[PDB]
Amino acid sequence: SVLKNTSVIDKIESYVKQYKPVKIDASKQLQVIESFEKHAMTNAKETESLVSKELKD
Amino acid sequence: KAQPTEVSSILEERIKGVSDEANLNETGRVLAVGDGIARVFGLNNIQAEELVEFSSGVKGMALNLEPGQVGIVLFGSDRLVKEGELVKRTGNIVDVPVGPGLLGRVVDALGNPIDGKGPIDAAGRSRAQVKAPGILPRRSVHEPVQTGLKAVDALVPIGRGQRELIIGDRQTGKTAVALDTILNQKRWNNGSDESKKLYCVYVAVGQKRSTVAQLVQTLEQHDAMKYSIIVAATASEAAPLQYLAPFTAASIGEWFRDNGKHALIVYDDLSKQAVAYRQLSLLLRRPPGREAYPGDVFYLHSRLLERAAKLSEKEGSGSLTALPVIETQGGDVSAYIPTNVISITDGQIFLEAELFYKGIRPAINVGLSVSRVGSAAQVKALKQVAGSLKLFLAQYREVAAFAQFGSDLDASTKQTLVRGERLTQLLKQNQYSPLATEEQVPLIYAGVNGHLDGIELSRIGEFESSFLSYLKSNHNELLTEIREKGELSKELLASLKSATESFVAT
Amino acid sequence: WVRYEASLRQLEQRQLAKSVISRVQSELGNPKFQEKVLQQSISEIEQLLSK
Ligand SMILES: Nc1ncnc2c1ncn2[C@@H]1O[C@H](COP(=O)(O)OP(=O)(O)OP(=O)(O)O)[C@@H](O)[C@H]1O
Ligand SMILES: [Mg+2]
Repeated sequence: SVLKNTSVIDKIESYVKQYKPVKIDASKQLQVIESFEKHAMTNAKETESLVSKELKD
Repeated sequence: KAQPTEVSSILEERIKGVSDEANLNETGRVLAVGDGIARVFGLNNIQAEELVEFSSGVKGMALNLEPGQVGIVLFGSDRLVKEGELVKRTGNIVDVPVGPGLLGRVVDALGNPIDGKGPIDAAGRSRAQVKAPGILPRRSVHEPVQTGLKAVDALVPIGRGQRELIIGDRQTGKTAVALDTILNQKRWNNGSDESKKLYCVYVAVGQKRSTVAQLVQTLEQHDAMKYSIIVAATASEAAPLQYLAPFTAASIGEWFRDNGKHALIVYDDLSKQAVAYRQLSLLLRRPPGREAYPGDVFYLHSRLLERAAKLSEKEGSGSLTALPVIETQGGDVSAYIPTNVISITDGQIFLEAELFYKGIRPAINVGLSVSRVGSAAQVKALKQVAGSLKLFLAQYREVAAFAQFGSDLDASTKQTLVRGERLTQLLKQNQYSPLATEEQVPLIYAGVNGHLDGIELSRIGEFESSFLSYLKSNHNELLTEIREKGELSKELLASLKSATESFVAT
Repeated sequence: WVRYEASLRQLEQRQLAKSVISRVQSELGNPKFQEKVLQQSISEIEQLLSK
């Protein structure tokens, strides 16, 4: 309303509203992210099993 | 835009109505006009210091009321005035409009909107020469003004109603501290608690219009113009306007002060006020005093500055803090106006070019920079709870007191040397970056328990920034607790010490 | 699109300034200067008669 010669704001306001759903998130990592973890379980438990055995040994 | 056309039509009709309701006979006749001066025969019952209108349309103030003809200064140029011109009398002493619509606007000495954003909504109209509050209707300064400058906060405290002078040389950073304080007040100016609001009012006497344009662009960029008012008296304006502007701004601030609010006035470059008064007095053939200045420049400055005060609870417990600026020629503080202003203010903030070129960006000469108020008008978190923030003044005096003449004797001297130089490198800050008390406290507290172990001098700055990060992340509880309560409790001291040593080990 | 409107405000007043030049040039070429003295005469009568 500060502009008495508006003529574009409704177009611009609609332009914001038509692109109001800009873009979704990208949660694509659901197979490789845990593959880093599957190596993480493998090596950590390999280490933990060894150190637990060796500390008593 | 037809609306301004009928607005102007009704303007012209009330113009006629006002003009043809005078039937004056004491309207004087101009005898002679000088360089912005006009002696006039007439105005038998003119009051002193009273405004006038010339038939051309230039305003004038009644300084000299000698018998017969009257000494009139000119608010503007003597361009349009001649001899034998009828001089209209206002009927009232020179006045300036006051009100809350001033915020966000730029006006001139008289108070006319000069920014070009329309008229001014004024809640009242106060005098330019009002009496300072008496001995009783006032209260001592206790609430501290948070500058955002660590060297100006933890070392030279200022508060509501005091008078701190930024004494220094040209382009040393005199306006920088003032604008930094104005930006820093935004933290509480955006809230609802009116007892903590600090509206800013700023004078520009003599500075060129380009400088004030850059300045106002600055305040609007950081979104501080909404609570600031700028009065401008460029060197292009006549000497009377420059001489009058600071008084009008003082009345503007006194509006807030008497209405129970809190405000801050920056008397920027009050010396050109003195030179404009010199031009006034000399052009009026008033006998000069020392080095061609008018005698009553001390009274001029006293009456202007002492209007700033901290009111007591009976009248509303309002406040008005003066922040004058004086520039000295070659560091000569023995000069007349510098001596008067150092004797008139409630302390000073010395800035010199030598420390500025030494790297110290604030360039605060802690040796001379002193405040007449210490513990009073200081946040308690930067006080006895921190312990040494009661006595860093002595520490920075002694570290300067053993630089080479007090050469290092034993390990204590080496420790004090390292401590002092690390601190001086720590107090450095950059312009346009105000800081807050809750993160002042950790940095200087680290300056007592582990500062010599800082990671070499050139990398103590990111040390302080990373300390601030390590306390804003994972340690926000400390910052909060010290920012609402304003002091450091015993368990709070223990937690702060633990955090400081934890990042020291880091 | 706001300061363009603001500049539209400022420029519009500027041609109104030269419009006054067209207005004032119309003011100087009239017999009203003869008629205008009667306006003072009736006005000054209304002025002092109030007192
Ligand atoms: N903390 C700072 N960091 C960087 N530059 C600074 C700092 N403080 C001041 N300066 C610089 O110092 C110069 C002078 O500062 P400022 O604008 O405050 O002028 P001043 O001392 O008020 O002088 P003048 O009377 O000429 O207006 C400017 O170039 C400014 O950018
Ligand atoms: Mg400056």
